[PDB]
Amino acid sequence: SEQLQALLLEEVMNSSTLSQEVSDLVEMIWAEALGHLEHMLGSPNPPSLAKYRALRCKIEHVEQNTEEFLRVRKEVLQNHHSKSPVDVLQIFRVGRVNETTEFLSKLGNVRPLLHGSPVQNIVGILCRGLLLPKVVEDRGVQRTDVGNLGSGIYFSDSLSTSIKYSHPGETDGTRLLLICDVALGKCMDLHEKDFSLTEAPPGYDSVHGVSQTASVTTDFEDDEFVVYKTNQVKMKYIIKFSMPGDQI
Ligand SMILES: NC(=O)C1=CN([C@@H]2O[C@H](COP(=O)(O)OP(=O)(O)OC[C@H]3O[C@@H](n4cnc5c(N)ncnc54)[C@H](O)[C@@H]3O)[C@@H](O)[C@H]2O)C=CC1
Repeated sequence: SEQLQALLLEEVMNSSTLSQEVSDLVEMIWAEALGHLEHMLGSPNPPSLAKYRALRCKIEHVEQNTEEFLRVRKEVLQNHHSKSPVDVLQIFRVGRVNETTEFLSKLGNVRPLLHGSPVQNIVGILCRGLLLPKVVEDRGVQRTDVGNLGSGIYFSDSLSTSIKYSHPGETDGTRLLLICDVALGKCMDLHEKDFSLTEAPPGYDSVHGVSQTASVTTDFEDDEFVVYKTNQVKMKYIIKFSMPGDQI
């Protein structure tokens, strides 16, 4: 029978929908989340198509010599005011199933921004999107429960800032940050902390903590961009990078 032969070929055609670089990434962030849960509680290579399908998130490797790679690499490094050595390893286009249709692009002032996260959050971030934190209300609100601009989703325009939240993973020591389209809308500039915010001030859609300078002192070392609605955010790229300062 040739119906037998046709189904084995269809298996091959299904498996190849996952590239090698994306399959590697899926296993690493999956290894990192499992390794982290295991550690909380004590205790080439075949395709990991089941793990990738469970992310419900499309991931395409962008090749190191293409126009897209060199441009997006450039944009990531554009505001690296630390001048600390960074090796942009890999770049991935990312697409969540519902993110593209719920995005509030019509607010205007859409900017691409950086969001750093530890590696063990990445599987959850790809499956669910960036989520709002839970607001504290039954006990006193503490500064370990709240960003310095309240209960929102935090971005920066600077790779120097993102490096403070993209910690090296225990698996392979590399760092991940996200590049997101953020619908900033009417963006209010702030020079002082405000832990109590749960939405942008009246008439504004987002908030900007202005980074301190010699002329203008502020409460913010870094530039922070904060939105308070998950649909003001659309993930676009995953960036894998490393820092040699990190070795030895
Ligand atoms: N996160 C950043 O890249 C930046 C953070 N900041 C600074 O950091 C503070 C806020 O730190 P954050 O870690 O951003 O916020 P946070 O203290 O509210 O922590 C929430 C964490 O949950 C993660 N997360 C969000 N949705 C998730 C999901 N669906 N699954 C799994 N994990 C998910 C985020 O990556 C984030 O690290 C601010 O006070 C400011 O000083 C400001 C600029 C950029």
